[PDB]
Parts: sequence; structure tokens; C-alpha cells
Amino acid sequence: NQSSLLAEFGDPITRVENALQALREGRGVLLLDDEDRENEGDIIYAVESLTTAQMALMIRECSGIVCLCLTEAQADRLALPPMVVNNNSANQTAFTVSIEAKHGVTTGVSAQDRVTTIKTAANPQAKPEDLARPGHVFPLRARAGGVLARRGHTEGTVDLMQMAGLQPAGVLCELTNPDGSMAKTPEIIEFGKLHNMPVLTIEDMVQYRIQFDLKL
Amino acid sequence: SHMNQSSLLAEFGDPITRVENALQALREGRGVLLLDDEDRENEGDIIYAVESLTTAQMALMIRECSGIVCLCLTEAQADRLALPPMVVNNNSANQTAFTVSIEAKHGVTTGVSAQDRVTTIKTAANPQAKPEDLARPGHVFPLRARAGGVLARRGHTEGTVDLMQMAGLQPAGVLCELTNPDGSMAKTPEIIEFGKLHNMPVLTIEDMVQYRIQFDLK
Ligand SMILES: O=C(NO)[C@H](O)[C@H](O)COP(=O)(O)O
Ligand SMILES: O=C(NO)[C@H](O)[C@H](O)COP(=O)(O)O
Ligand SMILES: [Zn+2]
Ligand SMILES: [Zn+2]
Ligand SMILES: [Zn+2]
Ligand SMILES: [Zn+2]
Ligand SMILES: [Zn+2]
Ligand SMILES: [Zn+2]
Ligand SMILES: [Zn+2]
Ligand SMILES: [Zn+2]
Ligand SMILES: [Zn+2]
Ligand SMILES: [Zn+2]
Ligand SMILES: [Zn+2]
Repeated sequence: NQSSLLAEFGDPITRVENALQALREGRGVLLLDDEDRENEGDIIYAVESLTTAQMALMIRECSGIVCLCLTEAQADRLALPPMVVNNNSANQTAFTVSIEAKHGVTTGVSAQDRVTTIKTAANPQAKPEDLARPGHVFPLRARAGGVLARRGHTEGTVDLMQMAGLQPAGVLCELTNPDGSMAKTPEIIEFGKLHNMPVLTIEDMVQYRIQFDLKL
Repeated sequence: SHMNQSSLLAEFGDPITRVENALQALREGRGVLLLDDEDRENEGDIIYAVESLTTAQMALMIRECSGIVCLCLTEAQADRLALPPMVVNNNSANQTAFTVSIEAKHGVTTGVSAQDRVTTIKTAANPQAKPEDLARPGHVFPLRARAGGVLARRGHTEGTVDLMQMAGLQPAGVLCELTNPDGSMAKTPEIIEFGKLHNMPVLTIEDMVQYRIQFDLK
């Protein structure tokens, strides 16, 4: 039972509030989506405080397909169209064209290079010409309305940033077991305890937003 | 004194021998580690043959490499799958030939597990595959190898397809950059140790070029 396992991280309101405070402190959090959706937990970091060490942990412990969650306005500013005109992926995951920093990286895949690319993209004064395409960082357009419009990790990421009062850009990647299977709730909980990362669910976020009448 | 890369690689044999051992590993369904030019990426990538690809091989790649696992295809196969370049005007440093990303439609869930990526890759590499067998976007990244292989473009992409063809295998391979725990990219000494521990031979693009020159040109 997921709610019973998660109980040690506090009740749902506490789980959200602890996640927001972690992010304000520059720490990562772990976000589980619905059991009947992906049933996956993603590491989430605020771009504002992103470090090479955080990126390195993500690469080593997750899928390695590290995504950059952006608002529609920031993706527009960067001139990042959807990768595909007609998306037919199972979840309609909103991949834009992939990106690299135009300057300041080599092959784009080291922890340092991915952070450079991500900081370059997230710069509120960025220009499209600041980014080469294609690249090794994968931006996602978060849906307007956040988790009340789409219950994906993309929306959970941007909603967490906004709720925490942070700049609305986050990085996201799926926690993966050494044998290649995807982490489920017990493994996610274990990882959170190891790395001082709050664990919460998308339903936690949805209930929180509903209760506190939160338009973002 | 630090010996150069060619000297560190001597324990794998002379350049032609390094290629021959790589071909045989692939025929035996084992992986290889391919280094490109020192003044290019100076990176080593794990390569696996698609035709013997296993979940455990993919899991290793996800754990020990960048996790951005690519599928190297011939232009003919990418065309058969209707996989256009991701970007019309590619201005990436190496002009790496990313197509739009892909996912299998059947036999997978979220597409990112080791098993799921293998399923996608097997689906895509099938010589009778059709465009509709693949959803786009997805979590596997196909690359269009240049006609002529390493004699035309000195990328890991061409290295991968060349090795498959020279080994007499299905002309499609899996490719990912070896990465250190601290997030830096693996360099030659680490690549060599990884190869020895995992029974994967190590070779360079220049080895492959010399091999093709000595074995093909007349
Ligand atoms: O597929 C993914 N990344 O590529 C993950 O699911 C990631 O969390 C983002 O996608 P999502 O918003 O559909 O959950
Ligand atoms: O960038 C990469 N993968 O995304 C790797 O370098 C991979 O080897 C393919 O690129 P390359 O053929 O330019 O070397
Ligand atoms: Zn827009
Ligand atoms: Zn590269
Ligand atoms: Zn997700
Ligand atoms: Zn010989
Ligand atoms: Zn010989
Ligand atoms: Zn011979
Ligand atoms: Zn997903
Ligand atoms: Zn390469
Ligand atoms: Zn050893
Ligand atoms: Zn190992
Ligand atoms: Zn030949």
C-alpha cells in the first residue's frame, strides 16, 4: 500500500511542504506519479541551484535521459518547437528539439556540460542562438495549469518550483535500478532516505493545490 | 612520463589486431569500446550488436554510460522507418545525425527500462520494420550513419555500423558514452580498465581506418 509506505514522510500536506522547503534549500526531491500511469519516481532538482554533483548523481542513478522542464513562455523565448509535429507517444510527453549550449561545452554529456547547457537555457534573458540543436539535454514544455491540467512529472516539476517561489525551471530524470528495471515505491523511499530527498506523489500535489485554491 | 594513447592500447594488440578482436567479440555477442580521435571527442563508447542485444547489456549501458543510448542505423534503414533528421539545420559540434526519437508501440510501457529500450531497438532494427511500428518521440535515439563509414566520417556512429558490417552482422548497433561516477567522461585509462573487467576489447577509429585501408583498398 503506497499511502502506508509514504506515511513515514508525513501526511500528504507535510509531504508537499517538506518538498517545497527542500527545493528552497537547493536540495532534490523524489516525485512519484500515479500507480496506474507510469508508477515511476523521478529525481527533481531546481535549475536555480543546480550543481555538477547533483547532475552526476542523476546520470549515475537515473535513466540518463535528463530532461529540462520549462514553462511555455521560456520554451518560446528559446524558440524550441516540439520535436515532432504530431506526438504519438503514450503519455504525450512534450519533448522539444534537443539542445546543447552553443558555447562553453565540449561533447555535451559530462555532468558539467549538461549543467552548462541547462543554465544557458534557463537564463531568463536567454536567446535562441545561445543553444545549438540537436543536443544532449531534453527540454519539455509543461502544460499551462500544471498538475491540474496534466498529471505528469513535467507538470509536477514546474508546479513544485512555482509553489516553492523559485524560478519555474527544473531538471527531471527517472530513478532506475542497477538491473535496468525502474525503481518502484520501496526503492524510491530507500533512495530518499539515503540522499536526504523528500518523497511525494503527484496526487499529494493535486490535493494540496485544490485545498489551498492554488492558481499558478 | 605518460605514454601516449597508442602505447596504452598496445596491450590489446597492434591496430589491425585490435580491430580483428573487436569483430570477433561482436560475433560472440560481446561488447566493444570504441575511442574516437584524441582531437575530436576523445571519448570511448560502449558498442553492442543489436542482433545479440540483451537486457543485461542495456542495463550496464544505462548504469555505466550517459544513458542517452543511441541506435546506429544505415541510411536505408532509417529511410525505411521514415525517420527524418530531428533538425533540418543541425549545428551541433560534430553534426551528430540524430533522428527524431522513437519508442516501440507493442511490448513496452514507459519505454525507459532496459527491457523496454531493447524492445524498441529490436523493433526498429528489424529489416522488415515499418514506420508505424515506432511511436515518436520516445526514449531511444537513432543516428543515421554516413555512407562510406569511418573512411567518410570519423564518428562513433560510422564506427558502429562499420564494425557490424565487417563482422557480418545485422548492420545496426547500440552506442553510449562511458561515464565516470563523478560525472566526468571516461578517458583512456578508465576505458581500458572497464574493457578488461568486462571482457570488451578496446579499439580506435584510426585503428578501423587503417584496417579498412589495409584490408579493403587495392
Ligand atoms: O518519460 C519521461 N522522460 O523522458 C518521464 O516520464 C519524465 O518524468 C517526464 O515525462 P512525464 O511528464 O510524462 O512524466
Ligand atoms: O554524441 C553521442 N551520442 O549522442 C556520441 O558521441 C555518439 O558516439 C555518436 O556521435 P558521433 O558519431 O558524432 O561520435
Ligand atoms: Zn507558446
Ligand atoms: Zn558525442
Ligand atoms: Zn514521468
Ligand atoms: Zn592480420
Ligand atoms: Zn588478420
Ligand atoms: Zn586476417
Ligand atoms: Zn515517462
Ligand atoms: Zn561519439
Ligand atoms: Zn583490471
Ligand atoms: Zn562495470
Ligand atoms: Zn571491408
